[PDB]
Amino acid sequence: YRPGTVALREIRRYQKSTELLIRKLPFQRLVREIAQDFKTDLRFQSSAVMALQEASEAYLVALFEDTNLAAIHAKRVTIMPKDIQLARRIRGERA
Amino acid sequence: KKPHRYRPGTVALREIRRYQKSTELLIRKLPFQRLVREIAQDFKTDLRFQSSAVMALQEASEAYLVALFEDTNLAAIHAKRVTIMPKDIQLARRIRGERA
Amino acid sequence: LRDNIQGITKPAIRRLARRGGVKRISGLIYEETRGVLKVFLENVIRDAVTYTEHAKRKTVTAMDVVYALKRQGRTLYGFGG
Amino acid sequence: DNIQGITKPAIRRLARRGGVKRISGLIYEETRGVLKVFLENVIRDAVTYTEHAKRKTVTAMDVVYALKRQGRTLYGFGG
Amino acid sequence: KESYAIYVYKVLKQVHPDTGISSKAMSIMNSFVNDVFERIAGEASRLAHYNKRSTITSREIQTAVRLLLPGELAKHAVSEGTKAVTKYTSA
Amino acid sequence: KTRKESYAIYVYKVLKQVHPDTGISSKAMSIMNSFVNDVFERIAGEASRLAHYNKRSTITSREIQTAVRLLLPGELAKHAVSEGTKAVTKYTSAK
Amino acid sequence: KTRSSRAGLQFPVGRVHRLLRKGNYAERVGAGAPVYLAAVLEYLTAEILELAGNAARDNKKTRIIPRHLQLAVRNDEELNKLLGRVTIAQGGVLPNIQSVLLPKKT
Amino acid sequence: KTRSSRAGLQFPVGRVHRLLRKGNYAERVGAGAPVYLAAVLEYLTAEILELAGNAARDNKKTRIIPRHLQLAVRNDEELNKLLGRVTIAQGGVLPNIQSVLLPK
DNA sequence: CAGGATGTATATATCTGACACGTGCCTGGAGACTAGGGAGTAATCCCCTTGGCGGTTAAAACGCGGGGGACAGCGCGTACGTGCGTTTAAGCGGTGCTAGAGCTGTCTACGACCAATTGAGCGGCCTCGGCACCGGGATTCTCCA
DNA sequence: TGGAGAATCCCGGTGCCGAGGCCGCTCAATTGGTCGTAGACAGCTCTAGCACCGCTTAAACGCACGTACGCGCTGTCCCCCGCGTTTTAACCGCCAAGGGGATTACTCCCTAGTCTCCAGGCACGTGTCAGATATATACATCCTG
Repeated sequence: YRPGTVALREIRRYQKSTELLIRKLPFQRLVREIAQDFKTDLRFQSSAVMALQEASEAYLVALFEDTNLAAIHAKRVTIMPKDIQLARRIRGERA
Repeated sequence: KKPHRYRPGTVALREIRRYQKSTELLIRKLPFQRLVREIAQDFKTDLRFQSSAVMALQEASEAYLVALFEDTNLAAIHAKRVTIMPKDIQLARRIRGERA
Repeated sequence: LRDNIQGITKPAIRRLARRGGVKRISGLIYEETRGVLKVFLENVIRDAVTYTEHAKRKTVTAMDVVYALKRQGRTLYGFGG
Repeated sequence: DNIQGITKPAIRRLARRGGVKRISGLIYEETRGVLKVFLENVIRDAVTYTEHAKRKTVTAMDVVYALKRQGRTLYGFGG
Repeated sequence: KESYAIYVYKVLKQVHPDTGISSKAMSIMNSFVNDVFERIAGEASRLAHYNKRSTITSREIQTAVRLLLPGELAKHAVSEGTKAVTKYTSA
Repeated sequence: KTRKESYAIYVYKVLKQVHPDTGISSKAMSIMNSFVNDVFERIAGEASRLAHYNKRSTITSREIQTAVRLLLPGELAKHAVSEGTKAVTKYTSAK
Repeated sequence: KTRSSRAGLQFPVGRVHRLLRKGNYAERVGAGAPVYLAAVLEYLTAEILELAGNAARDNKKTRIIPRHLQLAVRNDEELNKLLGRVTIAQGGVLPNIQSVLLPKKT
Repeated sequence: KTRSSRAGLQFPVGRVHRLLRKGNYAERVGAGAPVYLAAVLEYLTAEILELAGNAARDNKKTRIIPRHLQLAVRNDEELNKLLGRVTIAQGGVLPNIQSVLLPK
């Protein structure tokens, strides 16, 4: 069993890549079932739902990078959701 | 002991209560006036200032510093600590978007 | 009905955190991260549905979504034209 | 020289309002530096606001719109 | 040299008929009301610009206050405003 | 049928001006298009803001170089006012 | 008569109309748009001095200092989410100390 | 002839003029304002496209992909300062790894 | 628990200058009146969105074993903290002043409005080669004996 | 240390569809003229900023010491990482149908713009009382006991 280095190996595999990360049809069903709340039998466009894809990816990797720096300040390599709480508190979304 | 000595932390609690109670002036304003005139003639000399202007920048700096200091405080509690380090305020400046 | 928000998966979250650059990830962060993404989707999608509803439209084109992320200053490129 | 005029008990009072008991000794000078960066940006926007409309003095309206440009809008001084 | 003094003063007299207000708080009030004024008017101008509709009217500003304020206050202000415009178009 | 207005072939000409052996993509063309009218929106809106400050109906080169003072970093801005003054003097010297 | 009295509102509809006319938002202005403007701003200031009068009432003063404005904005969650990026002048900071900040064992 | 050739520019003085006319940002305009606007957009597009060409040529690429313009913006300080609150479509992420997570 | 020992909430005596009311003069607010193009409304057509099924196959779910990080506890060094005396220059009062912001007025040039004129520009259709993909070998480094 | 293998980098062919490039049509760009209307500038008014001077005085400044918190060490436990088999369900290409976006065409309303009258809103003056300040007393803490 090969420990540790495969994590940094896929770090380097994913930081050069440009492909999409959330698989698109779960997200497509998600935006359908959340837009069912506001207005029923509502319609979409493919460019629009890729726009939600791109915005969600950019926001989430910004969140995860801030979480990494929170963990480095915590003297930990493991991320824990109170770092998510701090990173949302930083943007003023919580307070 | 014969002379009264408050243990540390309690008078710190007294000062945070006393300073969150009131809205009185905090940063002393004439060194701030010398500071803005210093920066003003650093850019372009023979510039004049209004009093309402200088209290406007003074209150804006007060608000920015109390928000930054509360955020770096809660970062210090997040670091399993009760003291703020400079690396806490480095994290505050980096995370808030003001540095990167 | 269904789960839907559980339609996204945990290896997708390891990919997303792996673009951010981590090494070790806790197993309890997934539900909270899904909730964060859900309320972010709330904050964009509400502006999206009223922007669709204003202009006699029941179909969301891309451009009003570009306006929706423009609204809170998280503007996106490559779709405004 | 006068940047050091923002004194250490004033930073202590600011920390007491912000919510801190224990402060470090290396805090205050770099706090003065980042505060100076903040007034650098605000004063650049204020001086180009002053110079655009041909006055040689700074009122309160233009520094309020300068913080409006910076996203730190302030009430109580017009605008 | 105009302000928003006496309309908000008699609004305060209508809601809380036994209180006063200092000049600093009135400056806070005036800066608040003109700030939300230019915010909501800029959103209305963007809304008129967006869908090549060069006239600003009640439906567009209704959508603008849908965007500006969060949910509960948005429905309350929208309902109060349409009852006000219904009273106006009846009168 | 209608005229989809874009800025594509113009920066194609400036691309062949600066780098004669590089192509463009349609997607890259979309980020270029969205970027250029986005800067146009902020520069013209902030010029409108400075027009409304001075209570004038007349807008010209000087509040727009003040807007280059505002929404630009310093050295890029002073290169930009140099470029703008060079272009407007080349225009105004055309007898 | 006045359009404010015709709509039963308080803010001047004609003043709002000409300020939005000369604030070059659009070159065509509809009829009920300044009425809707006046209604939503009077609703907003109704909540602001509602909470301000309450905060003065629990502070045994009758003249409103902007401290009462600060406890008006920062205590309502929806209105704090709306206008929380706005700095209120001489408003102070709320009393908020964490539980791991005060000493333990009473 | 045209105002683009009279100003020695490629961006349209006439079209930028007409857009800012019916974009009702102000009641009336001078003559030098669309020339100035065309000049500053020309400079910013030329600078970003030069950085994108450099980012293409060290990666031996001749068709410009969004990865290259993301390299153009995020590796330059004043482009980070002015392009701060944006999202680049299909552009990836700047490589940055902390030395703590690096082994040994 | 417990007693004393201090900072602080309360309580009325008092004083003052901002706060709200009154006056009236005046510039926007409203009523009346005309007109024309923006948009309401309706009808047409066609992109383009949704649905759905089947072969393929990459990716997810789950189980297992372990080793390295998260955390609890500890122990020792000194960093501010608290409180005293010490030294400083902010702050109120008071006044001289002068410098530049604002109002008034008047000429003027340039920019919006209109018509007419035409090629820059933009969709449409054709062509080729840059690069993604299939397949294979050379190169690194990582972990086991 | 030496060696096995697991992925990454490079290398070559290829086939395609995405980008380049040329083409025909037309709508916005341009040429030219007018008229008025904010802009430029100058002259005057005067407000608000600037600046020395002393005096009491709050507040900064400096130091001792001590304590309890910052930080390194260590040990333990179990939490994820990593691999592998089984399972999941999504990609793509295909075919059908229609709701709704997009455009055109007509008509009328209501909103831009002028004129005229008028009153509400704002500069100015005011006298007064809510709240700042003061000092003695209860009370609610904390620290050694």
